[PDB]
Amino acid sequence: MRHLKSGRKLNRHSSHRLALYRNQAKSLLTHGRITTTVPKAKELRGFVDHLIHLAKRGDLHARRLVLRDLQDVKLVRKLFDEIAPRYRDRQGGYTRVLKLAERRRGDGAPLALVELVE
Amino acid sequence: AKHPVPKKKTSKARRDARRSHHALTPPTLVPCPECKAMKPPHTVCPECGYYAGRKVLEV
Amino acid sequence: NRGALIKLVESRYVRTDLPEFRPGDTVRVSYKVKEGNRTRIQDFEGIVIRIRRNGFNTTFTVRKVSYGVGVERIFPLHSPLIQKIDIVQRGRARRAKLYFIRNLSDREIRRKLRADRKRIDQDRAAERAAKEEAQK
Amino acid sequence: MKGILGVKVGMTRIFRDDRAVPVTVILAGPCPVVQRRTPEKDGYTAVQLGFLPQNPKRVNRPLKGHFAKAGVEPVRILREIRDFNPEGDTVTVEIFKPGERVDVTGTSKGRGFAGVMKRWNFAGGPDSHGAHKIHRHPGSIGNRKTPGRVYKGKKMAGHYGAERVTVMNLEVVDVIPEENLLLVKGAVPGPNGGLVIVRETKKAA
Amino acid sequence: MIQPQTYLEVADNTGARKIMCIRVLKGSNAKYATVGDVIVASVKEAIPRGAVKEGDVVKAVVVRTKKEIKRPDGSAIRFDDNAAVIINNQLEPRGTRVFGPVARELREKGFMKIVSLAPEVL
RNA sequence: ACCGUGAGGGAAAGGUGAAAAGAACCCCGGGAGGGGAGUGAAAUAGAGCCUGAAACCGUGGGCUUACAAGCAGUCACGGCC
RNA sequence: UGCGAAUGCCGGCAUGAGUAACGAUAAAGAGGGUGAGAAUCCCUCUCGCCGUAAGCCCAAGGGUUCCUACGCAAUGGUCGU
RNA sequence: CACCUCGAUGUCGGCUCGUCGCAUCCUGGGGCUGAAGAAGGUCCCAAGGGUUGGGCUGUUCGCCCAUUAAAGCGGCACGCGAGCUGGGUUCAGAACGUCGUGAGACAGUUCGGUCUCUAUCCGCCACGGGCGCAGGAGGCUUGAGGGGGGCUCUUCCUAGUACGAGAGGACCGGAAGGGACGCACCUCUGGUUUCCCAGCUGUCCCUCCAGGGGCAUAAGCUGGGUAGCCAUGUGCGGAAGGGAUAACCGCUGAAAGCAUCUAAGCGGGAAGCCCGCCCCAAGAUGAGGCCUCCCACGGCGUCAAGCCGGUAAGGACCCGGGAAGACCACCCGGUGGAUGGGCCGGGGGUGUAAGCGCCGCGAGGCGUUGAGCCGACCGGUCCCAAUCGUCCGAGGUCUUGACC
Ligand SMILES: [Mg+2]
Ligand SMILES: [Mg+2]
Ligand SMILES: [Mg+2]
Ligand SMILES: [Mg+2]
Ligand SMILES: [Mg+2]
Ligand SMILES: [Mg+2]
Ligand SMILES: [Mg+2]
Ligand SMILES: [Mg+2]
Ligand SMILES: [Mg+2]
Ligand SMILES: [Mg+2]
Ligand SMILES: [Mg+2]
Ligand SMILES: [Mg+2]
Ligand SMILES: [Mg+2]
Ligand SMILES: [Mg+2]
Ligand SMILES: [Mg+2]
Ligand SMILES: [Mg+2]
Ligand SMILES: [Mg+2]
Ligand SMILES: [Mg+2]
Ligand SMILES: [Mg+2]
Ligand SMILES: [Mg+2]
Ligand SMILES: [Mg+2]
Ligand SMILES: [Mg+2]
Ligand SMILES: [Mg+2]
Ligand SMILES: [Mg+2]
Ligand SMILES: [Mg+2]
Ligand SMILES: [Mg+2]
Ligand SMILES: [Mg+2]
Ligand SMILES: [Mg+2]
Ligand SMILES: [Mg+2]
Ligand SMILES: [Mg+2]
Ligand SMILES: [Mg+2]
Ligand SMILES: [Mg+2]
Ligand SMILES: [Mg+2]
Ligand SMILES: [Mg+2]
Ligand SMILES: [Mg+2]
Ligand SMILES: [Mg+2]
Ligand SMILES: [Mg+2]
Ligand SMILES: [Mg+2]
Ligand SMILES: [Mg+2]
Ligand SMILES: [Mg+2]
Ligand SMILES: [Mg+2]
Ligand SMILES: [Mg+2]
Ligand SMILES: [Mg+2]
Ligand SMILES: [Mg+2]
Ligand SMILES: [Mg+2]
Ligand SMILES: [Mg+2]
Ligand SMILES: [Mg+2]
Ligand SMILES: [Mg+2]
Ligand SMILES: [Mg+2]
Ligand SMILES: [Mg+2]
Ligand SMILES: [Mg+2]
Ligand SMILES: [Mg+2]
Ligand SMILES: [Mg+2]
Ligand SMILES: [Mg+2]
Ligand SMILES: [Mg+2]
Ligand SMILES: [Mg+2]
Ligand SMILES: [Mg+2]
Ligand SMILES: [Mg+2]
Ligand SMILES: [Mg+2]
Ligand SMILES: [Mg+2]
Ligand SMILES: [Mg+2]
Ligand SMILES: [Mg+2]
Ligand SMILES: [Mg+2]
Ligand SMILES: [Mg+2]
Ligand SMILES: [Mg+2]
Ligand SMILES: [Mg+2]
Ligand SMILES: [Mg+2]
Ligand SMILES: [Mg+2]
Ligand SMILES: [Mg+2]
Ligand SMILES: [Mg+2]
Ligand SMILES: [Mg+2]
Ligand SMILES: [Mg+2]
Ligand SMILES: [Mg+2]
Ligand SMILES: [Mg+2]
Ligand SMILES: [Mg+2]
Ligand SMILES: [Mg+2]
Ligand SMILES: [Mg+2]
Ligand SMILES: [Mg+2]
Ligand SMILES: [Mg+2]
Ligand SMILES: [Mg+2]
Ligand SMILES: [Mg+2]
Ligand SMILES: [Mg+2]
Ligand SMILES: [Mg+2]
Ligand SMILES: [Mg+2]
Ligand SMILES: [Mg+2]
Ligand SMILES: [Mg+2]
Ligand SMILES: [Mg+2]
Ligand SMILES: [Mg+2]
Ligand SMILES: [Mg+2]
Ligand SMILES: [Mg+2]
Ligand SMILES: [Mg+2]
Ligand SMILES: [Mg+2]
Ligand SMILES: [Mg+2]
Ligand SMILES: [Mg+2]
Ligand SMILES: [Mg+2]
Ligand SMILES: [Mg+2]
Repeated sequence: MRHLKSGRKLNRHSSHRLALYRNQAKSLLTHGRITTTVPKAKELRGFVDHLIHLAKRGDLHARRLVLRDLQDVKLVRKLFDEIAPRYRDRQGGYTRVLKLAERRRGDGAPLALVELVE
Repeated sequence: AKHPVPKKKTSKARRDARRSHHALTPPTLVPCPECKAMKPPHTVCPECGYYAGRKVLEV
Repeated sequence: NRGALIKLVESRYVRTDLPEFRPGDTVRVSYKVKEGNRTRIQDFEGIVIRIRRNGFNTTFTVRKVSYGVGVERIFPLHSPLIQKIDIVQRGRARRAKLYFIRNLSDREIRRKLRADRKRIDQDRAAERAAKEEAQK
Repeated sequence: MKGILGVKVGMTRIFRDDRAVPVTVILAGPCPVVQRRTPEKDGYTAVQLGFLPQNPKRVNRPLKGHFAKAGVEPVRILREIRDFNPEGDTVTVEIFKPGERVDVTGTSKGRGFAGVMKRWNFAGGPDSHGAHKIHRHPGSIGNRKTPGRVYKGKKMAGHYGAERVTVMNLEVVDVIPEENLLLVKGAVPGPNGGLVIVRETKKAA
Repeated sequence: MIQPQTYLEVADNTGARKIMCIRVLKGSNAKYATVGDVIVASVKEAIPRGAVKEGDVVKAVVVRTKKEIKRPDGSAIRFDDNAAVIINNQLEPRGTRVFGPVARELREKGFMKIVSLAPEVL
């Protein structure tokens, strides 16, 4: 039945589902706004809200933790020094997800927008 | 398993009644808050989507 | 609402009167038994093998060898049937549940489980402290 | 035939008299009777009840301030206690004393589309030897030319769960008027947070 | 939980060592025997010159189970093996002297000689 | 053509108009296609072109059908067009 | 010289049905580009797979498939710039 | 026998799934007994439910072991291969005995031997869409009619009483435990828990060290493991009761002065029947009822029903979701808002992070530190998103009888 179960598999096994969320994080933090399909988006929020929040912590530990998923040192600086501060007085909700009215043509997919909040 | 096969060609009556649910629904649309055009709701418009956040710029 | 706070209200059966312990360190629990309409307090003492934490109705299991047969007893940690529980020694577990001892049970477990000085030292020192600090 | 609405809260164990006594605490809040039925206007006898006071007004236009004790109109009104004609308005858990036996209706967790074998505890196919893709399957459904069809009750897989279920003769272990709690042992149907109605038993009545 | 085919340690001095359940005597159809249940067993391993010989069909009572016994007081016990005591049809031990702990459930099922003869009753 | 290693096997496929006069130019369109314009006696002769049947698919209209059950018709009465 | 039957022959068009399937479970994501149109083309980044190979060289066999410009009706199991 | 089927009605046995019959194996009720009691025998009523696990053989069957209340017998294409098996039979290989000069052959034996993804209709399990239910709506519910269910044992008290020389040992009445089956549930017990924590190996990598990522499966391996789904785990079910009956036991009672349970009557009398329990249920077109809402516009049809446009109560749509779910449905939210996500608190799990200090030549050890990390569980909080909107929806047919 799979009742009161949290989190989507999206038609891919675990390690690929990881790599997905990581590769969406690196991309989102990089461009500040991104277009994915709606469900991949709704599921990216939590993944980076946590990635950001740990940058708001600032400690070396908290960095190294973010470095596990995002993996690139330069991005982490941009996360820690540039991005993180803008949210310092924001408790939660560092990402917006907005649905686009255009259906991707040729697979039919509903699209959305994912941007860092401000 | 053997090979189930249809026993009788189905009447034009019958397939056409099968299809009695097949008809489409028109897309549900609402007038754009700013722009003139129609947009399906809860979606950033193809022209100048929203206010507080930063819409995809057609502006 | 207060779904859990209601079920958490539900206990006037929690009890604070019993000691701290973790897996790996050995204890002795005294337990009311019937034994034919009479009543006895039977003691059971061995290593605590695991602890299931649910809050009220957490439970913990104790293992010992008895007359050449290992035994495990599982006690509800809040049971009204537990008179007292003494820690007879402390030990350094290294992980949450140690079932792995079942297939050792020999000298190899007193090597694997060597006593935990940090919690021993803070027992004596806590017992010297509370002893000295009650009277005067 | 006393009855009262409630919601399954959760389960625990109670330690009564050196015994465990697993219990399901259901909260049956005050229950503001909004209608009565009479062999005059209705042709039988019951009380409407009403429960869970919320909404400010989602209640919209059809409503009762006719019995007006619907002041703070309740989300779920689920109603008939059948032949029950209580003292005044507002039945409470005062209704039940401990050691009373009770039947409990509730809504069984939905399993959705469930195989035979879990619907019906069928045996299934062997997992080896011949095998060939029938492990979880029903088997024969019929005979041959006669009757040449399938019986009208025939156990098969379909939606299973999410239905009315009344487990009977439950013991009331405790009742806590303070917070409007009530404690029964065991079986009571459905999810925590779901609606249950709670009646006196049919062992005697 | 013991069932036919299950091997059992022999917890007394009769001279059987291992017995294997062949029936559990409870109902018409009972599925498993537990602590305090009588079973019928075939004697598989036995010590020379015993009261009992390899191959004998006999009655035993189950004094220990690898699967935990649950008590009303909310607790449980479980032992490291499954063991039985060989008994006669009047249902009393065929031996003098049982070995190792026995479950206290026996007293409640009416086996007072064995709980008595038992070195420890848990 | 195609099929067969090979010997060998072995098809489908004709018709605008008297005359190309084979539709300049404009419009929608990426093109395809079509709408006007024009040619023609005729363009549902427009090149997927003489005639253009039937099965088949579709749009519009009339009568009819959601408590009836059957080789689907037939005989009778009644309604609506 | 008259067809309704020959599991007849040739052709056409139905039914099953918007059903099964779209051909290895190595795996994808995003940004930018181009264009009438982009999941499917180009370029960057990130992720995954092969590595006694799923890389490279030779012989058969194939016979222009090679390189480049313009191009998308059809071929491509979707799309296609 | 040779009647349908040779332009194909797959053949034994098993397994799965049953359903029916009663000539009843058990349980319930009975009569007779060469029935002391207990225990049998035989025959009558009774089909509600039950009717075990193994050894041997392809076996059905049978024999046997251990039990049991019992280990029923039949039918349904010797029920069931578009459900499975494929041991047997029943192609082609090979051998034995035997028969035959031979090729070969044998209800003789032996070893081996391709069981076909896609369900049109009926039927069956589920679930929706439509219309109807003559005014439309939101609630609530009656139950015609269906379905489910229906088993049984031991012990104890009565009472070592009745009965019996004894040995043995009731009825009736009451009590407590079981077995197997059913429905539900997850507190406990016990599982899973694909990334919730930890540890470990080889390699490649980021960034040399420290730290960490990939891959080693679609978890590399290993030790654990919340919620959820679960049984081995827990709760509850069989009834009670009411009625009518079976065989049977009787009353009263003739025909027939007697007699007779029967011909007129009546009373007892079964696990069975009808109710009672649980579930579905007004497509119950015989479309039921109660509570509450909105209202009896504007025009053409000057009329039998209507019609068009907004409307009204109300709905939809769209969106955030859900122990609801294949889609649909159902339920909860939709800023006058705690619906999901984030954050925070708690629970919970892992089991004392990294960094730094100290001890050791070192692997390492200690402290900081129950640290750090931390899905789902119980809450909190408008930080992100449920914005803004759109559409549909009665104005009530007539006859007839009773009211101001
Ligand atoms: Mg879910
Ligand atoms: Mg897919
Ligand atoms: Mg992997
Ligand atoms: Mg197959
Ligand atoms: Mg099939
Ligand atoms: Mg709370
Ligand atoms: Mg469900
Ligand atoms: Mg089931
Ligand atoms: Mg199985
Ligand atoms: Mg298989
Ligand atoms: Mg068949
Ligand atoms: Mg028939
Ligand atoms: Mg006894
Ligand atoms: Mg050729
Ligand atoms: Mg002209
Ligand atoms: Mg023209
Ligand atoms: Mg013409
Ligand atoms: Mg012409
Ligand atoms: Mg001509
Ligand atoms: Mg023509
Ligand atoms: Mg038409
Ligand atoms: Mg009818
Ligand atoms: Mg009609
Ligand atoms: Mg029909
Ligand atoms: Mg078709
Ligand atoms: Mg189909
Ligand atoms: Mg399908
Ligand atoms: Mg498919
Ligand atoms: Mg492919
Ligand atoms: Mg593929
Ligand atoms: Mg290599
Ligand atoms: Mg060449
Ligand atoms: Mg070629
Ligand atoms: Mg070429
Ligand atoms: Mg090329
Ligand atoms: Mg090119
Ligand atoms: Mg092309
Ligand atoms: Mg294509
Ligand atoms: Mg014949
Ligand atoms: Mg003849
Ligand atoms: Mg034939
Ligand atoms: Mg045929
Ligand atoms: Mg056939
Ligand atoms: Mg009979
Ligand atoms: Mg009898
Ligand atoms: Mg007798
Ligand atoms: Mg008799
Ligand atoms: Mg029967
Ligand atoms: Mg064997
Ligand atoms: Mg065999
Ligand atoms: Mg035989
Ligand atoms: Mg048998
Ligand atoms: Mg049968
Ligand atoms: Mg026959
Ligand atoms: Mg057959
Ligand atoms: Mg087959
Ligand atoms: Mg068939
Ligand atoms: Mg064979
Ligand atoms: Mg042949
Ligand atoms: Mg010869
Ligand atoms: Mg032969
Ligand atoms: Mg033969
Ligand atoms: Mg072989
Ligand atoms: Mg075979
Ligand atoms: Mg049919
Ligand atoms: Mg419907
Ligand atoms: Mg009824
Ligand atoms: Mg019934
Ligand atoms: Mg007595
Ligand atoms: Mg739990
Ligand atoms: Mg559990
Ligand atoms: Mg769990
Ligand atoms: Mg580098
Ligand atoms: Mg290193
Ligand atoms: Mg790699
Ligand atoms: Mg590594
Ligand atoms: Mg690799
Ligand atoms: Mg791999
Ligand atoms: Mg585990
Ligand atoms: Mg009578
Ligand atoms: Mg008389
Ligand atoms: Mg007389
Ligand atoms: Mg009579
Ligand atoms: Mg009677
Ligand atoms: Mg009964
Ligand atoms: Mg109902
Ligand atoms: Mg109705
Ligand atoms: Mg109605
Ligand atoms: Mg959903
Ligand atoms: Mg709503
Ligand atoms: Mg929230
Ligand atoms: Mg903890
Ligand atoms: Mg440390
Ligand atoms: Mg040093
Ligand atoms: Mg926490
Ligand atoms: Mg608030």
